[PDB]
Amino acid sequence: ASRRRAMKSATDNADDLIKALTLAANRERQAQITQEISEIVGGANALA
Amino acid sequence: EFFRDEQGQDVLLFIDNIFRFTQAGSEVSTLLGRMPSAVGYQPTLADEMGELQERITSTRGRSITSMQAVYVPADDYTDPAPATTFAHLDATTELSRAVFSKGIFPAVDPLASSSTILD
Amino acid sequence: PAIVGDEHYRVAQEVIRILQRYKDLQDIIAILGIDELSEEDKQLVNRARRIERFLSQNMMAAEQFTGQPGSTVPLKETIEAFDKLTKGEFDHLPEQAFFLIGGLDDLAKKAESL
Amino acid sequence: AGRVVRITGPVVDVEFPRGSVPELFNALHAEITKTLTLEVAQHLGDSLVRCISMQPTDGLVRGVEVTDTGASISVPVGDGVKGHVFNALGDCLDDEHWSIHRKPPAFSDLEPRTEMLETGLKVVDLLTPYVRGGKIALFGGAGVGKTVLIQEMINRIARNFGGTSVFAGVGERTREGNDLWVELADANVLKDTALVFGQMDEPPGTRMRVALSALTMAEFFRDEQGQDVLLFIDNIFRFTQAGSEVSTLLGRMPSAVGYQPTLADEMGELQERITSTRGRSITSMQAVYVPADDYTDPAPATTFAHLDATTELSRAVFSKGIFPAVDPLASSSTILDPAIVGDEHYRVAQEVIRILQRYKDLQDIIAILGIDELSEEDKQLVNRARRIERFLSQNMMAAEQFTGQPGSTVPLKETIEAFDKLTKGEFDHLPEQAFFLIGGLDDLAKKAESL
Amino acid sequence: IGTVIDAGDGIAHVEGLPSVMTQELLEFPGGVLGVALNLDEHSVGAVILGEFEKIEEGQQVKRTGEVLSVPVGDAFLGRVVNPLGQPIDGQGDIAAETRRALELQAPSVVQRQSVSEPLQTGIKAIDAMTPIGRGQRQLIIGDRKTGKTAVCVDTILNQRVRCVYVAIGQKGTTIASVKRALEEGGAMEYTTIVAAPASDAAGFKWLAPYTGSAIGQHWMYNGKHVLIVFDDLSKQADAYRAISLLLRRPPGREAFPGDVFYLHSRLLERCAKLSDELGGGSMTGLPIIETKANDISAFIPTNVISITDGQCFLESDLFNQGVRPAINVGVSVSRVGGAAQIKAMKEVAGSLRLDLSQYRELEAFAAFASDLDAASKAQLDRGARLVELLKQPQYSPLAVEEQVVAIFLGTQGHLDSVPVEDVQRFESELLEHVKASHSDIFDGIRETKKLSEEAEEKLVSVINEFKKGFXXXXXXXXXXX
Amino acid sequence: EIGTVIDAGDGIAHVEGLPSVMTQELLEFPGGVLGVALNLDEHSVGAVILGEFEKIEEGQQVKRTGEVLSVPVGDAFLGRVVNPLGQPIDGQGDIAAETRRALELQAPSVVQRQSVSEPLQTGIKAIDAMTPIGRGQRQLIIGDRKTGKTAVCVDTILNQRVRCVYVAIGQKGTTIASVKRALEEGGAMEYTTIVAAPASDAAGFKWLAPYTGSAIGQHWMYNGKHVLIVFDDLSKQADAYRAISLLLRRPPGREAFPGDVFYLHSRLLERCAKLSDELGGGSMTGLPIIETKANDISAFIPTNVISITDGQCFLESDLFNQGVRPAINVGVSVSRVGGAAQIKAMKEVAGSLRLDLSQYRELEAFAAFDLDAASKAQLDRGARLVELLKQPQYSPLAVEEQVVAIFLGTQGHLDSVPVEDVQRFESELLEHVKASHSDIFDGIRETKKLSEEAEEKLVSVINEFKKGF
Ligand SMILES: Nc1ncnc2c1ncn2[C@@H]1O[C@H](COP(=O)(O)OP(=O)(O)O)[C@@H](O)[C@H]1O
Ligand SMILES: Nc1ncnc2c1ncn2[C@@H]1O[C@H](COP(=O)(O)OP(=O)(O)O)[C@@H](O)[C@H]1O
Ligand SMILES: Nc1ncnc2c1ncn2[C@@H]1O[C@H](COP(=O)(O)OP(=O)(O)O)[C@@H](O)[C@H]1O
Ligand SMILES: [Mg+2]
Ligand SMILES: [Mg+2]
Ligand SMILES: [Mg+2]
Repeated sequence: ASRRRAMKSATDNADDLIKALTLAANRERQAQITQEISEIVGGANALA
Repeated sequence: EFFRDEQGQDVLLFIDNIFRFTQAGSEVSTLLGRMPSAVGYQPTLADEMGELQERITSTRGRSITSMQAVYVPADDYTDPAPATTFAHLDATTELSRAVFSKGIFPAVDPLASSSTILD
Repeated sequence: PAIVGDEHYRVAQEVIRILQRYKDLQDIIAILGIDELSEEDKQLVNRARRIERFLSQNMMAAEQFTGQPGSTVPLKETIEAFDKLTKGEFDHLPEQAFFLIGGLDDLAKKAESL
Repeated sequence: AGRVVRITGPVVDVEFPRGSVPELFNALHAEITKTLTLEVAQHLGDSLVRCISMQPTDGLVRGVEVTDTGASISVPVGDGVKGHVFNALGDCLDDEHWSIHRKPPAFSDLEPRTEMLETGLKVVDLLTPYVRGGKIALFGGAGVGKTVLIQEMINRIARNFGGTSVFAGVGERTREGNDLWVELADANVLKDTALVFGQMDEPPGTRMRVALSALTMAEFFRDEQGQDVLLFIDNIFRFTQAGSEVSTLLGRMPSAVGYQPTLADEMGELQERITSTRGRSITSMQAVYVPADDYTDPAPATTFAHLDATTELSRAVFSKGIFPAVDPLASSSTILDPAIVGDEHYRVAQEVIRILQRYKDLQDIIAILGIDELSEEDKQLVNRARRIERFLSQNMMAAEQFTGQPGSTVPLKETIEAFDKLTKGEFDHLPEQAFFLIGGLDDLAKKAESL
Repeated sequence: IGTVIDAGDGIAHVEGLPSVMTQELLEFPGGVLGVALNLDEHSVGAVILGEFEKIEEGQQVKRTGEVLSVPVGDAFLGRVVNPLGQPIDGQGDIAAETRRALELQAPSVVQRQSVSEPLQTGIKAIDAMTPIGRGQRQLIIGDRKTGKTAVCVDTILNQRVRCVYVAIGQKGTTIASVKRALEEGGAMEYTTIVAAPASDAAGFKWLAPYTGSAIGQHWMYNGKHVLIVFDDLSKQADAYRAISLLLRRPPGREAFPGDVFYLHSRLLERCAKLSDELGGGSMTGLPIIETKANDISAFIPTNVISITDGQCFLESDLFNQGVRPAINVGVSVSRVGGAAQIKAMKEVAGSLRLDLSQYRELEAFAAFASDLDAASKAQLDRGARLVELLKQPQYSPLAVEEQVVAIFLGTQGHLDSVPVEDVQRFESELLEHVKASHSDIFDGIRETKKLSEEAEEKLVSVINEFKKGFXXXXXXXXXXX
Repeated sequence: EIGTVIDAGDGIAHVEGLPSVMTQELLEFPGGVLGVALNLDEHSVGAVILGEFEKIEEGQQVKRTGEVLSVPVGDAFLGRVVNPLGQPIDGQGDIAAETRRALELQAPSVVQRQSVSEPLQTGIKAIDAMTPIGRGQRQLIIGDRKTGKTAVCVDTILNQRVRCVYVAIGQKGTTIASVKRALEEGGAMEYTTIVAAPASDAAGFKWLAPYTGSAIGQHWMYNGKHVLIVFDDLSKQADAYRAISLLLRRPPGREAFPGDVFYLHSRLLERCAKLSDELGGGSMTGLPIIETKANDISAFIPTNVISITDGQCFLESDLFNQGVRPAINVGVSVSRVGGAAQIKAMKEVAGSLRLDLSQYRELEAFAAFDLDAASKAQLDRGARLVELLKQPQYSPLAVEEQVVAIFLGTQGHLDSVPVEDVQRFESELLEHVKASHSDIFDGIRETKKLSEEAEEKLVSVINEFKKGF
């Protein structure tokens, strides 16, 4: 009965952890794309 | 729009896929020589989409109901492309394989699917 | 140890040690909790949480924000307070007693009310 | 004769008389106010030639005379090259000359190699066995253990081999070059080894071409004399790095992760020349740097395509103290099939990988819960997996200064039998420390008693 | 006639050629060819299809008056050629008068028919779950050393339909080993090998797919079936990126040009199933993409995924764990589906996908043995055995009739008595027995394209008899209970 | 020859004229401010200003010196504080030295070197034992802010009481003053040169600061004398060069850095070497520093320097806060020279010490997740070894004292004693041996080895002391 309670909370916490990391991943994913492109375009504009 | 305005009747508009317009927008934007925005999209992403979506609207005479398909890159709803689209939209119909496998037609997911006007 | 003396340096680092270990166990505590930790770790976590809340203090400028007036704690009071916390003299007191207090007298006074 | 117009680092622009413009990749000499060798790169227009310097451009002046040789950078070739030290330009650093630039062999001339090169190392022979006349790659992060491994492979294999060798120090430590010189001198293997050096000290122009000079020498040993040649390159990444440096200054728009747009092309021209032909074969042992421990990086990502065997060194395994720190899952070999290496070897190799893979999957669960929640079967698999990881560790002959104990060489038969017994679970009683840093099975049992 | 002003990095700016066509073949004075891409105000940007070491400022370039075209025919079968169509193998010249342009428009909406003809790869995992039809485009995507090329080679061997293996940015020794593999199997006779290796310029890599497609189209329009393999488009994309950046075209996402999607679009679309009016020929495509750390979200992967008619995602974790081929069932899809399957396979592998979807959901519970009920336990035991059937050794394509029997065995629960580790050997020995004795069952499936009620009862008896004979490798044997 | 400035701003100046100007030539503006001709264009000369450019304008006259960048060198610089150019800032008279050296000089060739087999004792147990540094070696000191990077370098300099060269780049003045004050207290300033290019100074000074410090050290190196140089730090010098390159309009790459940012650090560090017997046999050890952000080793500039240097000493924040000081991560940190840069005494006792502690940290993590006997003993041993490696700030220990302390732990003489009492046991033990058994220390100093007699002597001394403790 106590395990049921203990592992139920653990699962609910795991769900929350996944959501926080997934957002952080997408934050980084979008950022890395944005950052790389700005450096590439920056070098292109330098010449012409 | 002409079927809407002149004929005076509720017309259906089926778009598959609306994302590919935005994708095409990015492709031309780069070649034209516009500096890219967030996640390498065109700077006029919201504007291009805005001009299209706003035309799809109900007039006093009659309406046009748009049933659109929308791609979500990387299963990422935070991505600018799907993020901007969601602002324009009223309703969603999520078809699930679980309900299709049972033999329930149409296999609309009753929990996941939603509508803004349900008030 | 040259400027601020050996005692202050000893207490300062000892507090950091406890808070560091607490932060390391955050990942494990997030899923499982306090129950799966050992007897020693259980006590360290209890002390760490109480130390975190004791570091909180009433600000003189923040009367409009909090409501209660601010409190100023001398160096001698500070050193002695964290000395007793590290040794574990205030293990009996609740977590709410440490929240938003200056001196040691105010800790004991709020402890009775709760 | 020409005249210097513009100078911007190791890039130099030169004017020439209309109609007498040097060809591409042609060596141009210029007197310093020493002789600086420039190599042609681009034709800007109005009889202007953009060139890449092969030495520092400090002391140059605008309007200085530049002589055209009328040919690409030439380097010495033959038996005289053996037991000597050279630079990128092909000048003796110890106090016929063919061009470095040349097309790769035809498809008809290329032979597919399917022969085992027995190293002696357990991790390599089992999981990623190297090929005679193949291309072998030591992938690793920053300061992990690439040079120590390449020195080991030299030490083990080269002595026993009757063929000659060619070492190419592309953009590496001059200190390590001095250490290598003394190491080869003591072993008395200098006589059957040619050395080429273009260390990180030198400009990017050298690091670009230094690889070609060493390769050209090896190609003649292959083609003409008809010899099975060894080619040691450390590090191949530094060529690609140098490629990026020149590319930016020339005024090419950068590609992904700020690399040159012609990354795959530059690499392609070099790597394809390094091949074993039907007539005569060449075994290339290359070292490869992996920036940011990132295998997705274009530089290491492109290199992978060229290689027949690969050895991926990971920091996680290095941090444990497992030497050599070869990633058993990531690392791969083309020859690992039942046809070449027999059904038994293939069976044991894959079975070891299966156990290590499952262990890696359970790391996340073990981190939180532990061993207790795992089943009886899983508990045993984890125990075996840990023991297998530690058995893969081995004493290196080169690493006497590091470890202390002398190195050990393990034959193929010993390797196969050892991992056979481990998978079956015959050594379940023995402790974890018994498997750490041992060669043969006798040494396992001997250390088991002491503990 | 025109004169070169600038030259370097496999690019050349040309003065003159006032009335030059776009994508026109130019000839430098050393015999090296070029392609006029950018027609500027006072220059012509040209990419060199060859060595540019003896191409200089002042050298004379002439017009051919032709857009890129390459010879085609039956002569190319069993030959190894470059994009231009020159043989590298060294087995004489290519005798063929018929030619085709590289850039040609794909079949229109009206000039197509719905794909309803199976193309059997001979791989249980693919044929059953993610079937490929004649005219379909099925992407093979995954990390390095996941078994992408292996699947394509096994597919080509199973056709023993004309094959066209296009190699882009590959090392020579790999292309040689692929050719050697085809010779051993004896599948080279009906296989054309287009090769643009790493040493070659970017132009060759850029052209390599278009040349391979053009060769296949000749058969397609004549009313014959073709299979083309791009290995791989990742490197061809990288090649085009290099060209565009050298020509000073503005970069976008991941330093790629705007028309990097458009590059792959025109290529893949040309693969189609023509109408009955235009013969009714086909041209199946198996493009490949090399992901980095299983990143499906990346720009180039997403582009090709959105074009192709389903994908076969290979995983590293699965490959290392022993699941070979390492096809992720959940992510991988076939857009054509049952239409590109014979009725026999459709029936048996109709609810195979459902059972394995339930298995993966349950899988977590499997470790905790005998803590569950009966229903879930049976599903785990069934699912575990089904995985072993989907496993298949390299260079061993199975016939369709052999696959249906193997799946029918597992799905109906004939392997439940047999241990999980002995499933692979049970399958092999069973097929050998049926091949020898009960060939009529295989013959029935070949002709009728369905499993009869007679054949079902026949198989049951054959299985039961074999179980008794079968000596279990691990521990004691077990037939039935 | 004479030239005129056309453009000026941001510490950059375009010059008309100077037709036959050399590359990297020293130019002199009419206010007395110096400059460096980097870019020799068709009809202009791009120059970087090494000073204040507030009174540098369009029309101002610039002259040639006819010399590539050079800086004075000698014994005069010892106990002085100077800028990159070599002008004293301390205010203790001028630098009397006729001898000069060029900043840009080629490093020793392959033939003009000898294998590093001479220990340079930092006086830190963690470093000397696990990650030893030899004379001519390059050992990177990398980690986050307030991890104890500078502290290690200062302690190293104090232990040499070998010429020292503390190069400060992008540092605040008060920090450089406190470092100088620390050297005065210890009494290590007399043999220490302090090159300083603080934050206020232009990018040019920061860019030059390492090359000037190296040039000063090379004078001793070629004369056949040993040197130690400290770059604090190359992270800021990289940032300075990035600024210059971007102002000159050079195309940026990864993390907005130029292509030759790796090449910048390469030529600098390589000049640090151990010369051959033919060229005297002098040395020049390097201790470069890199400031990581959130323990990001994967970053561009760190990876560049890591790939150049001969081993790294990665400091961690978590370890530092937890009480492990110095906070050297054993698993990640490495010495490429290794045993060669250790005396025979240390080599024997601390032969497999780094490996044992790498296994300990692995097991420590796995221990958290009923164990047997073998693993338990390793954890108890490992835990005690960590306490020995802990060392207070500004307290370098002699090599003979270290070997005894490590020999104690490794052989398992501290197994009986509690873990918390290991630190006091070490201190009191050394005091006993210093007083009574000085002959054991003296033996190790001279022979550089532990004799079988000395081993048995130590064992008896330990056992006797344990009873008294
Ligand atoms: N089904 C399989 N069973 C066993 N081994 C396989 C299978 N498929 C591939 N392999 C082996 O694994 C390797 C995979 O490498 P490769 O085909 O180059 O993958 P990719 O083309 O994705 O890089 C091949 O060399 C092959 O020998
Ligand atoms: N071994 C040590 N033991 C105790 N404290 C130390 C030790 N090393 C450094 N410190 C302290 O830590 C702080 C940071 O040292 P510092 O060398 O300035 O690090 P960083 O160079 O990363 O800023 C200083 O205040 C110093 O007194
Ligand atoms: N097999 C090994 N055994 C023991 N120590 C090793 C081994 N490989 C590497 N090391 C340690 O790590 C260091 C890294 O070596 P090196 O190959 O020079 O670095 P890089 O990978 O940057 O070339 C070695 O000098 C040594 O101290
Ligand atoms: Mg190295
Ligand atoms: Mg492949
Ligand atoms: Mg500091």
